[PDB]
Amino acid sequence: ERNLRKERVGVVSSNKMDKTITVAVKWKEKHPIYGKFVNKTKKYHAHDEKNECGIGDTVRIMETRPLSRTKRWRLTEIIER
Amino acid sequence: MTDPIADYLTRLRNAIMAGHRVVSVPASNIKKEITKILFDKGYILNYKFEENDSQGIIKVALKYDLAHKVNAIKKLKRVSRPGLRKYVGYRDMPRVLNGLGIAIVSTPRGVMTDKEARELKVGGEVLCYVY
Amino acid sequence: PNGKKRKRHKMATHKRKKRLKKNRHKK
Amino acid sequence: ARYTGPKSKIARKFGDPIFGADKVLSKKNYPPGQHGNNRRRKTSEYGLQLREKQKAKYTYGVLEKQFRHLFHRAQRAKGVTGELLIQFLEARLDNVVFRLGIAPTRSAARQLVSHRHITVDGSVVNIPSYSVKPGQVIGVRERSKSLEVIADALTGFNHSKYPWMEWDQSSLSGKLLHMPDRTDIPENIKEQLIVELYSK
Amino acid sequence: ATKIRLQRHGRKGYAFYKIVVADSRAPRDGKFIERIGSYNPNTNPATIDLNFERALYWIGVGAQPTDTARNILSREGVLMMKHLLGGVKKGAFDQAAAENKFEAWLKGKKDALNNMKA
Amino acid sequence: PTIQQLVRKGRESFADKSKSPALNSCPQRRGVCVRVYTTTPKKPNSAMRKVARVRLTNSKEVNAYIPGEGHNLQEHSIVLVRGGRVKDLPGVRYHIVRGTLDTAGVNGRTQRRSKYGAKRPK
RNA sequence: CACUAGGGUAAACCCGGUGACUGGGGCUAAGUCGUAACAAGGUAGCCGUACCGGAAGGUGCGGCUGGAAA
RNA sequence: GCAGUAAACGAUGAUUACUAGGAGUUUGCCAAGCUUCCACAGCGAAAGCGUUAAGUAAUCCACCUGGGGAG
RNA sequence: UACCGUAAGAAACAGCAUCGGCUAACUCUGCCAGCAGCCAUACGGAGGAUGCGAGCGUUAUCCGGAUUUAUUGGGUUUAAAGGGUGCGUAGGUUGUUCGGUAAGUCAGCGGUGAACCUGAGCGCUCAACGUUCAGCCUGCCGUUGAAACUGC
RNA sequence: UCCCAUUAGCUUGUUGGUGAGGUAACGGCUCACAAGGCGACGAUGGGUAGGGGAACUGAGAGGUUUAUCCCCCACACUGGUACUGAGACACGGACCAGACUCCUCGGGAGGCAGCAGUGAGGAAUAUUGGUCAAUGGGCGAGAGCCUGAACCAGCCAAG
Ligand SMILES: [K+]
Ligand SMILES: [K+]
Ligand SMILES: [K+]
Ligand SMILES: [K+]
Ligand SMILES: [Mg+2]
Ligand SMILES: [Mg+2]
Ligand SMILES: [Mg+2]
Ligand SMILES: [Mg+2]
Ligand SMILES: [Mg+2]
Ligand SMILES: [Mg+2]
Ligand SMILES: [Mg+2]
Ligand SMILES: [Mg+2]
Ligand SMILES: [Mg+2]
Repeated sequence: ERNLRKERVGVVSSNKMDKTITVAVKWKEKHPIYGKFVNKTKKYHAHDEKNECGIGDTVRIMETRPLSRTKRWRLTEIIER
Repeated sequence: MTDPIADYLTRLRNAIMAGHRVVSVPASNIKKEITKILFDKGYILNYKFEENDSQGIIKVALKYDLAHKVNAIKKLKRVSRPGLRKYVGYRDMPRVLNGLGIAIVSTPRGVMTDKEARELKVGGEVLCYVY
Repeated sequence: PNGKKRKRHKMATHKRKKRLKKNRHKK
Repeated sequence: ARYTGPKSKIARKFGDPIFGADKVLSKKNYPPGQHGNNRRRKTSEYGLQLREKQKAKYTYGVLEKQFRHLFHRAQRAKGVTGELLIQFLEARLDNVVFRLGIAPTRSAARQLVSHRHITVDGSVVNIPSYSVKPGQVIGVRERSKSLEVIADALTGFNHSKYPWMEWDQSSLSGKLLHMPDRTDIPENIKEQLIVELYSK
Repeated sequence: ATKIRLQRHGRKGYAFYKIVVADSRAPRDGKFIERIGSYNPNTNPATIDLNFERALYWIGVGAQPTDTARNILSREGVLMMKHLLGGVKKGAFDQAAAENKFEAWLKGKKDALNNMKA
Repeated sequence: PTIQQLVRKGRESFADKSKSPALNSCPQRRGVCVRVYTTTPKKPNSAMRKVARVRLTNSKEVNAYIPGEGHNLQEHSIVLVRGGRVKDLPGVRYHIVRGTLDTAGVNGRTQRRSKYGAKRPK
């Protein structure tokens, strides 16, 4: 009966932080004017308590309360290595 | 090669403009589907698939009106090019020549024309306009 | 291929080069 | 505002005596001014469209803003634009009174409407541009049913032959059956020219 | 507190009111939580349109009506304790039959004779 | 251009410029005449046009053409300046509003009176 | 005792103004000196570069035809 | 060793596929791979281009938006 | 709403050589002017006529035709416009076929999105306007499916 | 979710961690190891602007502006600090520091971006008006009191 916090699927881009990782999520969609489908990425900052992620692994993250200054996500699961 | 479908349309258009009776194209699955649609709608006289050691050859025999020496096909236009892909829903399916032409469209139910696409209520990628 | 079009540019180039050659050696 | 100028000038300028019957239209069939009846210089198609529009306006006593709004209404409505415009022009209260014959001229009908001698559905209506709908009853007000001018105008009007108007002399009133067709309307206005002029 | 009141919405000389549920601090014709009816006082029958279920719900949760809104609610029959009855049930008030009370009062018509014999 | 080129750069639009910039989008302006002089038209036209150098309230110098037959303008006269440029005259892109402030209406006019600030004759 | 608005100091930056004097440009007429281009425009023209002349310009070197004649 | 310009021109960016005829010409065997002139369809405002396109289409890059001021 | 007695208290402004609807006389640099231009079918007055009309003209500002920034929807031999020529980084595009996935794409369901604006009424004597109801929600979000094409 | 690359590097509480304090509340929010974070998918800096729905305009795509109307934000001579309070940028509150202005020899006051006069600036925009009768608001057990919100009237070629 919860309210279903936001979830994202991305690729780890950095792990050189104490229990914090950077996840890049990329996608395609059409240009607002010219209609061409363009690539854009968005970076995140997620909490990893166990430090169980390397670089380039496909991960799933969930939205949480503010855990730091610009750190609003936690690592739910790892889909690929 | 950058756009095999546009190349197939260009081969057909050039053969029509030159007045040829038969045009040979390298074969592909989507090109075979387009040739089948053209034959069903009555734009080409006949077609034949040849499976040689290469990818194969589509041999198309064009249709000329002996009464007026005019080909059955007048315009062939590629819509969704590699540099700009176009997708429409079934509600916004294009109408070609005020319904007197066809719009070959690839849908999740297969490759068909805008008429059956509207009937089955499925959208997809607008391959080309023919009239 | 009228000719006046190139004549105007030729005139402008003459004036600019004369200006530069007069300004040289003066500081 | 109202035109309230000389009428024989407009009658002679347009040829057709749109303001009824007059003795002046004979022996004088030239537009007013010192340059009248000096042949006829070639007037353009735009000039002809303008003269048709002016003929309609002077016929029905309508100024340009109201006429443009009437054209907009006809364009919005469903049917032929010109036929709808002529129907809307004929559906005005003063025109309806004039067709019922309560007053001799359209200007007389407008004066009666303005001075409140005409009732619509039992209530006094004094707006000359009031749009009469079919099924309504337009009659003389009870306090003015014995006016000399109204009695004279109705004298000799025992015909009341208009198919889209039913006249009752006992109640001194009349009713509108339906909107007449343009061919049934007895006006020589070519509405097509006005339509193209206002749409181009 | 939450209130039931009227917003003036007609034009000059012709007032038309929109019966809304709004916070008391809101502007008179501004923000409102919900719209529950309309009120036309110019007509002699004093035209009223009201959403009965929503009005009853707002009264139940505790919206405080203004004087005129309370009068309108009473006229429409929202103000009742038939649901408050803890010792009875199916207590059909049927007061709408008496509240009909159709006031078909009209005026006689008189005319002036036109004696213009000249 | 290609769709990728337009995505990278896009198109550019340039706003136009006012035909009478010294008005600063005001329909008219107030000014003081510096010198009221006479000028010669271009080659195909021969006349002696009456122009005034006007200092507007926004500290701008303009050349304003005085229309009508005769005028009472001198130096240090408060006038109203509106837009409008004369074809043969080069550099004169403003008009003096007759019949307002110091400048009076054109005497003896009967037609086009409102364009020259002439009252209706009794 | 820290914290700080505000004050003084210095610098350096940015934005503006004015200044003896000294340079282009636009527009209008036409005073003066020539005739550079348009015809093979009377030395074919033009492009780049260098030097030189009251000015249009001239000459050297390479290029082009958007040049006749042949 | 600097400098980095040109009527540095086919005044025509690079790839890919397709679409008539004539006349010459270089190279290894009729035929490529070139290199030059008339010329169908088509294109173009016209002069003209025309399988070495300025035709039919697809991909990417460069550039233009009245003249002068002013490169 | 009603009664006295009264046409009585109530029309101007801009055009008139072509485009453009409207014409001749008297004057004459003065001028006019959106353009073609005119020093008189164009300047000023007179008589007429033509637009509009309690307004009519002028100036200022914005939008459309204007495709004059062209995704829809323009171009580059000579009109403005191919970089002197290559190699190459990021980026953009990717022959054919089989099998997955479901990011793009398609479809279904649900939520969300005053006043104004669109058909029908109702009330303002009509109309502007006010008001009610049907027709727009054609964006965003959530959740279920499809697998032809693009992506992996 | 605007322009400038004739703005290419920016950052040291800055990015993360441990703990503590603090707050209605999570948090470098603050305070006592590691070197990370953001950047041609435009960081940083400079310039300009309140943002939407409306409105206007166009066949549409789109473009212009947010005058009146509604929603959100910011502000109350300029800065700083708080107090009171459920709630504070405190719009008819306070303290301090500035500048300006006014009335007084010890000093004391004001802030016109609430409504009406007036002056100035400008091409240009009105009454030092009536009433709380209606709607809304504050307080009161209610009657009621107050309300320059509001409803009206006046002026203005005036859409
Ligand atoms: K060369
Ligand atoms: K592929
Ligand atoms: K309190
Ligand atoms: K009150
Ligand atoms: Mg020279
Ligand atoms: Mg010579
Ligand atoms: Mg020579
Ligand atoms: Mg020499
Ligand atoms: Mg070049
Ligand atoms: Mg009117
Ligand atoms: Mg050129
Ligand atoms: Mg080249
Ligand atoms: Mg407190």
